[PDB]
Amino acid sequence: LNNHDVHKRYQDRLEEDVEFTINYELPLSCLWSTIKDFSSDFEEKTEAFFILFKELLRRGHLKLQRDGQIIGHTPEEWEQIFREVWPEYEIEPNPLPGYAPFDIGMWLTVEAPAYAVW
Amino acid sequence: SNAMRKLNNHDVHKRYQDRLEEDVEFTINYELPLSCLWSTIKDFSSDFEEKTEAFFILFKELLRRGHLKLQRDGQIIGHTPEEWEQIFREVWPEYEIEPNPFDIGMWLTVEAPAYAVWIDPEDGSEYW
Repeated sequence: LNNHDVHKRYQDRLEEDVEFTINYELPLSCLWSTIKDFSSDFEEKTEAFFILFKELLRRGHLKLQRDGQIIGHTPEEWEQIFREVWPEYEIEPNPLPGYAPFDIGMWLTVEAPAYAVW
Repeated sequence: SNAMRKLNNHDVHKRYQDRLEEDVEFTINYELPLSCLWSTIKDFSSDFEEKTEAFFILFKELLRRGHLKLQRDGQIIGHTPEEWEQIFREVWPEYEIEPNPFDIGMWLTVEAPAYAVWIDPEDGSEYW
């Protein structure tokens, strides 16, 4: 059964999310923000993120770059590239205790394999 | 309350009016952080001043309609939409991207005067 249920539940809202977001120039951190209400569970959110990310790549306005140069990949490859380095947890604690953690929004803003460009 | 800034930006203000509701609709729906309000207006113009003016119109309308409230250190501070605009304008970056990869999105994430709290239209619980 794995994650099939989660995929089914996300596919119920995919078209809605795409028709809202396809309209804007959103960085990946902002796509993450748009699916955060899907679930409180990090792995479920991660699954929703990738479903929306691949679909936006498929439609063609979302392109990705690193170091100012556009990089070409299939939606499937992009998903494999981001999963390979995806944070183990939604937050990483500050090595100085009690200080602000690093979150997945931040990771997508400064430690991602690639960045949205138009 | 720079009347002179208002004079100079009247035209951008008028042009932004025709996408305001759509942008309001979008940001209310997903309860987006201020850094994503900036991303929402990005496509409006390639110009930094024009984008900044769009940002503040959207920001103020959300505050004015009571959808958005702003918090610092885990507590909401009460200001009028105009007061909050001035607080943000006073410290607003000079460039969309810091000269030399720091940008306005990042500033709105980690060094903003305050941070978004979304008030549910139905019965009024808060999303932090």
